[PDB]
Amino acid sequence: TISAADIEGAIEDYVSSFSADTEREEIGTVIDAGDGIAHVEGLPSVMTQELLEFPGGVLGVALNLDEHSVGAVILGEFEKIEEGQQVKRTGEVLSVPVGDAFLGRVVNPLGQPIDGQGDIAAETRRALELQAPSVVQRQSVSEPLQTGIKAIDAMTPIGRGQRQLIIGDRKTGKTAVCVDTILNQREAWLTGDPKQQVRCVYVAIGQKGTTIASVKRALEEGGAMEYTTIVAAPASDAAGFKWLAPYTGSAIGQHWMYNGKHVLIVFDDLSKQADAYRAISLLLRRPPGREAFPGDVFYLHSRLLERCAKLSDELGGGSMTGLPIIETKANDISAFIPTNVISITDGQCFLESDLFNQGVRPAINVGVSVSRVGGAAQIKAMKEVAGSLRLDLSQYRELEAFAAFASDLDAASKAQLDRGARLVELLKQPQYSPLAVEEQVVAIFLGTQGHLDSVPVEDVQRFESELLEHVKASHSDIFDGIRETKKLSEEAEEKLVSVINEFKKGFQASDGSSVV
Amino acid sequence: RTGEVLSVPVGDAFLGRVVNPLGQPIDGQGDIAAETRRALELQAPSVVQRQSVSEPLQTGIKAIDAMTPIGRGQRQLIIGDRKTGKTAVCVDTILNQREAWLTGDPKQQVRCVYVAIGQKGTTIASVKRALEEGGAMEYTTIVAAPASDAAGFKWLAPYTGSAIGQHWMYNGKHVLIVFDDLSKQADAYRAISLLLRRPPGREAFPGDVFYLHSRLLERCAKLSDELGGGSMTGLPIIETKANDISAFIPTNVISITDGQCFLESDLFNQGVRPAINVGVSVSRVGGAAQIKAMKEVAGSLRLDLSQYRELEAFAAFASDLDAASKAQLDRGARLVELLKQPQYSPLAVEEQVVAIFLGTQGHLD
Amino acid sequence: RAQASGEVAQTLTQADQQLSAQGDQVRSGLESSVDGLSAKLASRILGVDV
Amino acid sequence: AQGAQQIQLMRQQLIRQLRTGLGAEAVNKAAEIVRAHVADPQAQSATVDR
Amino acid sequence: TAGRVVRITGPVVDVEFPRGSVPELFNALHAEITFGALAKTLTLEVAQHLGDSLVRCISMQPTDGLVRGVEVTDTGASISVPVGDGVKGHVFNALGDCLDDPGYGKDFEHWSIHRKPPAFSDLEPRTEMLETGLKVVDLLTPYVRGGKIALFGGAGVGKTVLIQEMINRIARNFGGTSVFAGVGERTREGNDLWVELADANVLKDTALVFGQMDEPPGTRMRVALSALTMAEFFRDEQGQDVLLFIDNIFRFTQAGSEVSTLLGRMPSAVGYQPTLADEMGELQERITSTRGRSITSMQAVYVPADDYTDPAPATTFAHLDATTELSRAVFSKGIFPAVDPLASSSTILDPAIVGDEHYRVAQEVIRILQRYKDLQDIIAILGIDELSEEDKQLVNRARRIERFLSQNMMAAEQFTGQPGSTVPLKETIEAFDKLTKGEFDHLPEQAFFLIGGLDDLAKKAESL
Amino acid sequence: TAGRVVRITGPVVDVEFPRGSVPELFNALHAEITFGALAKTLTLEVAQHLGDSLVRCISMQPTDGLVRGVEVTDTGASISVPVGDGVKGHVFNALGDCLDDPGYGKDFEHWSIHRKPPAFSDLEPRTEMLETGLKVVDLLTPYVRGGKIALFGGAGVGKTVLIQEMINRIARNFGGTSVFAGVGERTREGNDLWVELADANVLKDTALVFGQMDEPPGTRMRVALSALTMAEFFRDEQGQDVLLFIDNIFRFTQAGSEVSTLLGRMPSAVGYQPTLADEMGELQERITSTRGRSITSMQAVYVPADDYTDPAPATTFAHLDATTELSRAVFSKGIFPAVDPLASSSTILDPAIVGDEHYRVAQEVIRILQRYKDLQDIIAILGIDELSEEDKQLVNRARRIERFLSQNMMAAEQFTGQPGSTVPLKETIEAFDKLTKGEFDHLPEQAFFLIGGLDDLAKKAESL
Amino acid sequence: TVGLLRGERADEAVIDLAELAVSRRGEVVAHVSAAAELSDAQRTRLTEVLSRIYGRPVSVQLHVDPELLGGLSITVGDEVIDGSIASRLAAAQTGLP
Repeated sequence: TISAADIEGAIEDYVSSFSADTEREEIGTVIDAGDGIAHVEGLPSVMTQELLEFPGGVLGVALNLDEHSVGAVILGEFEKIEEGQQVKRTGEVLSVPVGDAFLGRVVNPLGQPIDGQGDIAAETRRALELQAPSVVQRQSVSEPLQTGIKAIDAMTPIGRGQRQLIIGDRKTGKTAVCVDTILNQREAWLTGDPKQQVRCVYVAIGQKGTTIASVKRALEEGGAMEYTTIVAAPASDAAGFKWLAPYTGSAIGQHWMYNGKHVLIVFDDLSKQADAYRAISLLLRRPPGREAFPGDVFYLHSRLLERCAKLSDELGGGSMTGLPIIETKANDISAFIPTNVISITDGQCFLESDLFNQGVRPAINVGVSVSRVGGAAQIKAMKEVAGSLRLDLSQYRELEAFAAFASDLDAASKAQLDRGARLVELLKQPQYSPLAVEEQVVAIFLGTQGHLDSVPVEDVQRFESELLEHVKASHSDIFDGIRETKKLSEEAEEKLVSVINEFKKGFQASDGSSVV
Repeated sequence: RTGEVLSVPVGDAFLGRVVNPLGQPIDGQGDIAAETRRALELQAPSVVQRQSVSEPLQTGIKAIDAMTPIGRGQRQLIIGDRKTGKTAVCVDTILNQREAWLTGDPKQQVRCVYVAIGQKGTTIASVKRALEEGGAMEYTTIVAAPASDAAGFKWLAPYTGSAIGQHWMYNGKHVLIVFDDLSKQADAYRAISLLLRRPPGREAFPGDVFYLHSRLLERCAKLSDELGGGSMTGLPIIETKANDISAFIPTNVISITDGQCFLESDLFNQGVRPAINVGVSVSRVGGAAQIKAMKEVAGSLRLDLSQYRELEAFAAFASDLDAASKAQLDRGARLVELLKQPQYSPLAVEEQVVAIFLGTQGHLD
Repeated sequence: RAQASGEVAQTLTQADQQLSAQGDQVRSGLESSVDGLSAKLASRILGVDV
Repeated sequence: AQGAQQIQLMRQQLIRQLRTGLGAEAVNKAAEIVRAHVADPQAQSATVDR
Repeated sequence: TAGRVVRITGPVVDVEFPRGSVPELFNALHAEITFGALAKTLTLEVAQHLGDSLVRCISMQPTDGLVRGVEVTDTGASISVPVGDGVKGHVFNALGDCLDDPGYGKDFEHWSIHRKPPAFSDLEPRTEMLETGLKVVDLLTPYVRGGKIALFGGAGVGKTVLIQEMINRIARNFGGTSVFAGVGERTREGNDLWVELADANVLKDTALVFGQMDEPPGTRMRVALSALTMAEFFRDEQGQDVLLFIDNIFRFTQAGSEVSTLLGRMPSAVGYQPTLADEMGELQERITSTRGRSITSMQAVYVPADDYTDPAPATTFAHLDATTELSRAVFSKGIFPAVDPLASSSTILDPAIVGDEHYRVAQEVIRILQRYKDLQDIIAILGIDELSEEDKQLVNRARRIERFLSQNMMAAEQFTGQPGSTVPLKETIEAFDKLTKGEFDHLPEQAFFLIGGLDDLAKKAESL
Repeated sequence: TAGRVVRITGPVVDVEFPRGSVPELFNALHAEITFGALAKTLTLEVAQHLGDSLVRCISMQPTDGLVRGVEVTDTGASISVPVGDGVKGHVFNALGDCLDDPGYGKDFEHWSIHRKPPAFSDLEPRTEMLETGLKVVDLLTPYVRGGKIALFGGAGVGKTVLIQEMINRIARNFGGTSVFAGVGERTREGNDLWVELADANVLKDTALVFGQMDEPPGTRMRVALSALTMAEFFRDEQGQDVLLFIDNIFRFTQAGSEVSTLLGRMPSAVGYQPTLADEMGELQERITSTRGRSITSMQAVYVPADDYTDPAPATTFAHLDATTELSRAVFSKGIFPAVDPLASSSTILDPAIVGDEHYRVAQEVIRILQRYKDLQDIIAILGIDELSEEDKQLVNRARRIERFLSQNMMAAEQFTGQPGSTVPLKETIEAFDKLTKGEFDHLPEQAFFLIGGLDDLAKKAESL
Repeated sequence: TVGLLRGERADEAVIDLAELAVSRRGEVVAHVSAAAELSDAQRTRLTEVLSRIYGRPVSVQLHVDPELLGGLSITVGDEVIDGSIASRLAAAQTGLP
């Protein structure tokens, strides 16, 4: 229950702790304001990128320091600014409060709470512009970040310290894939060891408020809100917030990373940050480069993504993994911002809308997605079982494109075409259904080892879902053997084949037929 | 300083005269008996003062009156490439009204203003001679801002044409305005605005070029009976570079106007003169501008031409085509011949209805 | 799940009435203490034992 | 378990509402005391000396 | 305390104020034009502070006849618009002045058009389907309550009839009201609409706001925010559902780009304003549902050059949840309300958000209509006798499904005198499930036109 | 007496000096940042004189926390880097600070980074063909020992794979000393390379300079000149032959763009700096093999948006002796290394240098691929079958020649798991001569992917 | 000065003249605000502290105002001391949990 003692004790603590330092400080005045930027006179002592504050309870970033005046960009409700207002120094370089107290909170880019739930019990502050760890401090990515999407974990494994670009079109499931990845971590978070206990940050830039709320609900319903913090810059706020929202997201992350925690960052979506920086630059009257973007958008997205790494054991074995999302204008992957971010990240999972409308979900374009870290982060069972699948599917796609109008063909083409159709049918799965890796390996074994070669294409997704629940109810030693050793030993593989055959010998086909 | 904002004289004495944008007589026939003076920039008729369009503006062009009807009060855009017949369509429209003007009834007598912006002087003389040959100079006023005149006159010319027109409209006359053409209007206003160091936007136009065309065109309207039931019909012309319609001025005027007669040089060369692209030109007023005898005939015409344009590829293989559509192809080919028309020969409504009857009722087959 | 969902709503509404009744007691007791605490805050602001 | 977590969330939201309502009353009363103390120039000149 | 006009350049006006009295930005200022033929009271909106107490403004009315050094009086608030039940059945300009009867509504409560969207804690955490009671809408392209719907079409495609339909639907089924935002509308079409809604006698429940094309781009930009501020009052204070039409949201984008150019801000990709996504976001995010009440929106959206990559539509189609396209090829068959079942789309149409049976039946009807659409060429060129029997049995169903999407909609009651129908969702998803299985194939096509519900099909079949 | 900071804008800093004490261009200046955890000593490079004893500088660190009015001291020389035989083995940043051992090299001979190129009298054109054991490279673009070589292409097509392949083909066995200059590539690759060169033991024979994407444009542009200063020391003072790998040299021109717009110079072309071709020229001419010594340089070049008419790619093409050009389209086919055979070129591919038996084959291959790339427009609509026999014969072997230019590179082994392959020049010439004449036409296209040599072709074709 | 204003604002002009006048006198000026005029001994103490807070002797100008109910605020150059009791009230109001 509640008690009066806690409320009285909190007020008495505030009262007793109240004092004023009476500190001497420079006050400036606003001499110009417009459209989310303002010029300040005075402030002889202001640092570059000092966080200013304005009388409306509004902050600003001192970007340009001229001989007579300081050009400050305004963060939040610039409507409340007018000429002749006094401005004062916060005394801090551009920084956010940070700490474990952010887990389970929704905050705006400044590290103010937006959920209305309460104040934030911050541990310390971190400057946004602290340099990424140098070439000597890093280590090789060597550790799996299990996403729970069969399409991804089979062909394009994500390792801790990778940056994996989720480039796609509008309305293709990019947000659904990232929420699925954040949900999948709950099976790890319930263990106490920091080594497995991945914790997550989702930063929303320019999303609809309903879409942010829907993500907050889907993560509450999954239990992910124990360990997720949401930086929200919804489409209604000023360009300065949409510009900071990735940086503050990374700064909340880095405080845990350098402590030797594992962190996941989702940027949703990093094109709308580029558009916000285009706004702020053109209002500053800097000249545009290509596609109206200012010359330095590369130095925006690289300065951001280079923070994500795995540290060396000498610096504490922590790591941060980035999933930047990019939206592609009608699938032109040669556009400016797509190619800039593809040049930074360690690989991409291109999601193609032409497949999504056919019901291939997730719509992973297996022919263009890659992981440039590759099998170094993939558990040896998955590496052995799935490592062929990628090229076999790509050559299935070109073969299907050829054979679509071939009246008859060789038996080797027809067998490959049927295998590839069954493997594409195998890889799809429904939304919010994260599969543990001990099940993903078996689901892909069914395909690659040809145990599906009896089954008609319309039965295959049913068959795979049922068989995983069969092996979950009885013969659990398959999944225990796989998980406890990360390898599919022969003495388990024979028991698996025996369960496969025993299931096929009892399988009623959806067409009313039966097979073996 | 004179003590007044830009004004032009107005009156009936402008009929059959040629004037520069300030209402000074340019033909040298003598001084103009100016009846009254109007400011160039009075308020357009507001949404309470108007009435629905419900009276035909007989163009005398089969390919217009049967498919993209113009009602007195509409703003119809004659958008085309150069040398595709835009000037000829508008001259036909003005010539056609003589059959009405010879009747004494003010409810029928359409008066006409032709506003020439940036034409060469001999082209305005050619147009004047074309209207004299037809007798239209009894009831039409030409506002001449020829290309020799400074950018200021090109910029004012559409406004003064509208200001002369509004005096007749508010007295309960019917007026037709032709602007030939608003592309050189926009180019003059861009010249003026850039010399004044105003900020340039897309295609170097100043920010307000949509507002410049809009506050011109939205002064065309049909007034309600409380204001004398007069009306003004605008035929803005514009010229499109290489048949694009995604250039700035085309896009603005297409968004402002009520209906758009696309004229295409390809159809012009293939023999379809006037070159109305009946497959893409539309009118938002629709049947409300046509007489009942025209509705009773033209109703299926757009559908027949759409089916013909679909079938056109099968003309090479017409033996193998089913007879029930072979007839549609042969009808469509005859309707396309039926819609051709020689310049300066506008047909009265009672003759074009019979022309469309021949085709649509199959007697021509 | 539907049975446990209903039981959660009964428990959440059960706490809603309990907590609101407890808070009305708590607010009464603190009105006495707040006159004492407020006098401390005035001495902190002023620097003297008002 | 999520229902019971939300019970505790409502409990904390009530404590914060009570805590902030108390704090607002403490400052409200403290402004009365300061204005009541600052009522003669002996306190002005003592404060400027402090 | 009053300011002076110091500089004039087209629609843009700079004013100087006394040092202590500089107005807050987005305040409305009033200025006078005294010349006899052009006598006006001129409303300025504050855009920027240029220093030296100079304020950059943009005019809501033409600046012609304005003289340097005239007095400017600050109003001390943003542009404000009247709100209340007595707004319904009247026509307003963006500035809240009535056009149907001048001086009407001065006594009403006034609200600032510039106000913030809902707080994060107040948004509804899941989308709810709007059961609008139209067969084609509910089945093929379900609407989202508090969502935004794009509309495509034109004259001779029933578009004004669909507007009158949706207004009647909100008034009768949900006890709400509608607002219509003429964002840069033709004055002729605005009068045709005003007379059409008066003749239908629906205007009694609709508030009209026109920002006419005749006026400078400051007004064609602010009109959408004015209409949205009336709708926000009806949602929050009266506690009604509200349906907000916008025609046409492309002209809101364009007007914004032109104001930005007049203010001399540097233009971005293809020449839009640099704030575009926030300029739009500060409108679109404000249309939403909170505390169990909702502002639904229909938005007509022009696409320049028909490319869905241009920043104007690419921005706009980020916000909206559904897309109704009207087709002249459907309207010419006599199928009303002429919603194209293949080109229209919706994003709520998922087995997680609507029942699995609804999703299955919508996928089957789409498949059947897609097959018929692929066969229509063979039918037109070669005739039905060139088909096999297995596909001709499909076309026999497709003809009937296409007819059965038509409804006797309440807007037609003016002419037909028969009342309009409102089918429940649980009826229409049975009716199309039966109809795709062919149980009604023995009926003629005339038995399905304009029919409404399945029991009505049973009546009309026995009448014929 | 010393200067003061007066203006700060991004990484660009203006400093005022006493009337007589103005520093020369490219002098290094020091400034202090004392805020807190951000505290560091700034290095500035003087880029312009603005007049009135004021100079404008580019910062080599992030300016974050610099405050106006701090004191700046002039070091009186340009940025200096340690040079010497003791440089090999270690990792350095642009300022010559060792990353592996913070104190290391402080006591070495230091050279100024800014230097004049070698005199024209000392230049001589190199012609000796380098053999790499890659089919496409050794056939169609024979590399030049002591030349300048470059790898072009859009993002995500194979720069880093092919560069580390070339490191394995050349630097693994090269007798001379290598330098590697990481300019503005991703830091994770810098660490992967630093680990790999220790595994292969090669590290003891090479110096690495880094300047990865996190670094501000001032140092990001100067890294290339830093690493080049170490390379031209090895060339001129030790007389060794040198390998100079640079990745990615487009990031140099880009950093030059960012600093230039901050310096307030007007924009050129797609908003690059003016001087672009002068700045690129000043870097490139220093990388030349003067008479009696040699510096084999391999440069990666990014191409933004695959736009091979972008000013940066277009300006750098002038400086290069062999230009391998990659392509998205060829990558999509599953060809690797995805070299475009038609765009790519080498200056030494002539009958006098490579012999007639090489040149005639290369010309026949290019003619076949050109005729295929012309027929592509019909192939895309009608398929192969429409072509006349004289063309269909050609296209059948074109598709085979194209697929056969693929190779399983030693680098890709870490991804595919297949081992790498090296084929000698003679076996390459024989295979393509047989392919063009048709001695393999009867094999299926799929047999030709990722082979290597003719016996491996046979072995693969037997399994099918 | 008013004969040659050339574009400056008159109130800032006369304030700049007062600041030039005191600078030639070898002192500086601070603006001070308080609820009541300080005693002469109090002004000598105030000058004696400001002469240790800054190098030049700081002259004073007193702008009495009942808003700063207790204490005083000092403005000099562009730096300020927020010593008013009303600022302590605003701090204690805004600081609250």
